[PDB]
Amino acid sequence: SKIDKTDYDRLLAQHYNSWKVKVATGIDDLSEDATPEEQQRAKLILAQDDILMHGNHEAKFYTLPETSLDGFIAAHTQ
Amino acid sequence: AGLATIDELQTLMSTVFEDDALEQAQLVLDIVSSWARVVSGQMWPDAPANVPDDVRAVVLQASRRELKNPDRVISRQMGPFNVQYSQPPDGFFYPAELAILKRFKRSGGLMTVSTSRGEEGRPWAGKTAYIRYGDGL
Amino acid sequence: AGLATIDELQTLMSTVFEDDALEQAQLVLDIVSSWARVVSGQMWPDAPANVPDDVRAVVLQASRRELKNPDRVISRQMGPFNVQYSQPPDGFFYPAELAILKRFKRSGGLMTVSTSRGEEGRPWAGKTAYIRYGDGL
Amino acid sequence: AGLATIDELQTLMSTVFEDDALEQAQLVLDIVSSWARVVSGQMWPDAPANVPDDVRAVVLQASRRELKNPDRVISRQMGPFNVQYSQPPDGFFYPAELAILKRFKRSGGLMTVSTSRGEEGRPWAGKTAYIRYGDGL
Amino acid sequence: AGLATIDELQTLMSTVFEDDALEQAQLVLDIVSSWARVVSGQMWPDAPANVPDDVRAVVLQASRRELKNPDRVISRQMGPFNVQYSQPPDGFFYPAELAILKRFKRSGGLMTVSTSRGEEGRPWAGKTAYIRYGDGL
Amino acid sequence: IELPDAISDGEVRKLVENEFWPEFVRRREKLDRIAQWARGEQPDYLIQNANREKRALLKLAKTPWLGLVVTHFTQAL
Repeated sequence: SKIDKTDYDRLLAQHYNSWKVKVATGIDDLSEDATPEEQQRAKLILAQDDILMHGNHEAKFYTLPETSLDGFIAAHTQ
Repeated sequence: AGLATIDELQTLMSTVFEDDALEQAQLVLDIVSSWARVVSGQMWPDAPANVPDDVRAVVLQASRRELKNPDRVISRQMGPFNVQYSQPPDGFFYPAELAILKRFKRSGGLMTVSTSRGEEGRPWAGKTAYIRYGDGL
Repeated sequence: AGLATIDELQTLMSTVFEDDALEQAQLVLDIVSSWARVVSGQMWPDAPANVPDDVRAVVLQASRRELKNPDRVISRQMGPFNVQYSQPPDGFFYPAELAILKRFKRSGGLMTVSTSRGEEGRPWAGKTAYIRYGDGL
Repeated sequence: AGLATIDELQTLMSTVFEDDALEQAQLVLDIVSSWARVVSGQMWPDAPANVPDDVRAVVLQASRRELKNPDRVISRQMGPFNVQYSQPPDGFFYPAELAILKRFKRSGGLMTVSTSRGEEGRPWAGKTAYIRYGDGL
Repeated sequence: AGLATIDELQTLMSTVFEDDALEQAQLVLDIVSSWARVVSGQMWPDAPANVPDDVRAVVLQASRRELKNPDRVISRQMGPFNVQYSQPPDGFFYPAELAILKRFKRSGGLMTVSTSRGEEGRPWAGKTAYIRYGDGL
Repeated sequence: IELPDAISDGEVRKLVENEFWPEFVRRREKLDRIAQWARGEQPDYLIQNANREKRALLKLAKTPWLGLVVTHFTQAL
């Protein structure tokens, strides 16, 4: 049961927070004609060539570090 | 539009609107109701039916602010009499009023946008090449 | 609505409300009660029955502040007489009043939102494939 | 162009425009409508037909500011009478008004540009060298 | 040059230009049109033909500012009458006007310059040494 | 498709054109596709048809791997 609990904890860490979450602050909200969860296929193009830019000097782009995902493997091995 | 009526605004201002002042007050109230509707994000189809007390309060206060001074003056004096108002907010909806209005927004307001790498995706290249070798079940 | 009544407000202001002043005071008190209700998050079905002394104090003080000056004037003088007020708070309640009002909120106010990765989840793909090989117990 | 008409502006200002004042007000409204259109990014072919209440409020407010003072005066006094205005915005719209004007923009406004390394690309160097060795199917 | 004409400027200023005032206004408008052209980067061959409403608004506003005060006076008074303008723009335009003018620039304005290491390059040292050993096809 | 007991001595083409040729083509298209897959050009689940540079890079990355495995298996028999 402890082994399965450790595996479940590792899966929870990997499935929910395992990538650097890109967030933005300072930009406006309620855009796209006050989106009532309509037309969810925004399809905002984001690739290596694409460069994000906004018309506001107060806009800040932050990143959220993810779990290192190293202690779980050692715990499961133990 | 028209979240609030004109009688309660008249009682709040302790005055009665007439001639073009009534029309001006109605236009101001409709404008402020539109601002509150776009800020909150809801529609309120039946305007003076549900219209929670929070949005009524916000629109009444904003209309009173607009009527008191439309040019957003700081200090105004006429000889011996002087009066100096506080700092006007960016447009209407003082930050507390903006926070109250944004209550109706879904979740905590941290809405996200689904980005993409300029790809459509065809999840069938490899599955339709299988040839039926059974009984057709 | 109407957390507070009009008699104690009259005693606090040491004046009596009449004509449209009573209606204006009642409207202001109802607005302040609605704001306190939405800030605290509770409902208070029987308004002037439980109505703890903290919210009564908050609404009475806010109503007095609004009655004294609705335009949030900083300095007002007429001839020889002059008077200057402090900085008006954002919204209706001072930060101490807002902190007192937010007491009734559950826990310490650090409420969370349950996020998801756009997945529904089917915890049965692998369990229903088992064929009963026993006595049916 | 001309998102807003002249009658509602007259009601808002509680005055009537006549002679060159009417023409000046119409020109100012056209300028403000053009600025709002270019800020939002939309076209609004039928100008006074759809014209949501948000852009009507924006254009009416900006026209009122432009008519009240075209020189962006901070403080103006003539003898005993004195009046001081707030800080004028950079454009015809305050920063709060700009965000709601930018609401109609697609997505959250974080539009991107597709860069390149100065290369055209020829994804056929190696495929056309194959010689048909089958039945031509 | 001359993106804008003189009639709409006269209507905006509610005055008629005559004698050297008309010539001064025309010269100022030509200067402003040249500055807007150089800021935007376009040419506008037929000046009063396409001339989008944005640049017309910008040039009319700049002409009005220049005519109102060419010395960039902050506060000016004569006797009882006093007036105090806001902070004048740096060259002619506020940052919002400059941002609107720079709309016509290609891409987002992040143009680049192709640097080099002081080298010409000869991509043929090794290819022309091959001697034709075939049929000349 | 159906299995005919008779050999259709005088009407073999009639049976072929309506029972064998459609099935033969249906199998042939899949066999040709898998043969093309074997000799490089792996199935591209994601392909960008709007950018020429991206398409060229994707085509340049089509490393043949299954063909190598097939050649290795068939050269030891």
